[PDB]
Amino acid sequence: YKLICYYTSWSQYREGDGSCFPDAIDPFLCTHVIYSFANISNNEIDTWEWNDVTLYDTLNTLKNRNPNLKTLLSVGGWNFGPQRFSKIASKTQSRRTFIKSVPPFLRTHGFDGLDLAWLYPGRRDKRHLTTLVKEMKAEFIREAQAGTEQLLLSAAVSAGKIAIDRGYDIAQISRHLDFISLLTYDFHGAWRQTVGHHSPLFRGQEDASSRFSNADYAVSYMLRLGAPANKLVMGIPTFGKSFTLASSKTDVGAPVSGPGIPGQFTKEKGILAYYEICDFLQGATTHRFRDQQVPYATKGNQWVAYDDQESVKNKARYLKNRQLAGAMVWALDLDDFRGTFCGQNLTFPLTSAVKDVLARA
Ligand SMILES: *[C@@H]1O[C@H](CO)[C@@H](O[C@@H]2O[C@H](CO)[C@@H](O)[C@H](O)[C@H]2NC(C)=O)[C@H](O)[C@H]1NC(C)=O
Repeated sequence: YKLICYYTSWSQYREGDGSCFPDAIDPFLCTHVIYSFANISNNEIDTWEWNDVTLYDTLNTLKNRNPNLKTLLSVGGWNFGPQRFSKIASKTQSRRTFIKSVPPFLRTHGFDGLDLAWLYPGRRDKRHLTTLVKEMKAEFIREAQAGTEQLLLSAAVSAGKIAIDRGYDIAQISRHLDFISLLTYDFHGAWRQTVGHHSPLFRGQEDASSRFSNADYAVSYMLRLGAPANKLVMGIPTFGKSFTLASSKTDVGAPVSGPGIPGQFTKEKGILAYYEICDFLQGATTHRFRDQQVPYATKGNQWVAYDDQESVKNKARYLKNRQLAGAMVWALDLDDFRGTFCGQNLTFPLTSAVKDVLARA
């Protein structure tokens, strides 16, 4: 059982305790850590922050304590135009150039693999996505000839029925990637003038206009399209989505007037880090969609949908009963990495909850 954990660069700039560096990652916690979003320039992989080579270095030193730990660099991200990916993948010259530039970048900075986070390819991109992965992997194989451990290749895919069918030839890329991370946590977000939970586990017999909007359907589905379970990794959130209530309605379907107010540390409407939620929770009313197995809090005119140790251990058992390759946790830096915000004196509480479940049978 794999536990792939993302670490975002931009989490270093956060003020107060919010600040986080590779520096603060428990080396034995995850099996795979991923540095979040490298860039591409002149059709070549490349850095993003002014200090990535230092942080890269910082992260890969963890491997000196846990020789089994593995690391990867992710490409793309949300602040990276898909157009950009698209343009690079459509021209066999741009693509082959980008590709041939990856292995040496990684070898240089100590990485064991590359992670493609092309955030949402379109109908006109399937054909090339399949290529990129193919050739990319063909390169990675041609280079192990150099007498060094073959590089890993993974992709972060969406979990939206329509998004998938639109730009993913799962059947194909499934035999080239080393593993696939399903983004099972973006089944909502304010552009729905109503409240709702973004990372539910089950459809929950009560509302289906979004039957295909839950981890369960997402997995059943990928499996049918052809992706073997031993390469599928379920994504688990470590943040929560927030909305500003438009009325005194808290119950299912309440009207929303816009996203939630920013967190004292993550400063960003719509989102809250777990350790911020921990602070939010005091004086909040906690409820739980029993049907879907996930909680949600409420305070004043703030409605927050999030995952707690329970819901998280819950999903963890799920991937297990479906015999998947493992779990994926978005944002090590959004969890309580200091272990000083959420009651219990435990560091990385959520990520740990998953690890303990997977650690069993
Ligand atoms: C990622 O690399 C791209 C491409 O080199 C950078 O985008 C360039 O921005 C430069 C300088 O800011 C502009 O003059 C070019 O017009 C941009 N080209 C494109 C395709 O946008 C981008 O700034 C880099 N991003 C980071 C974070 O380093």
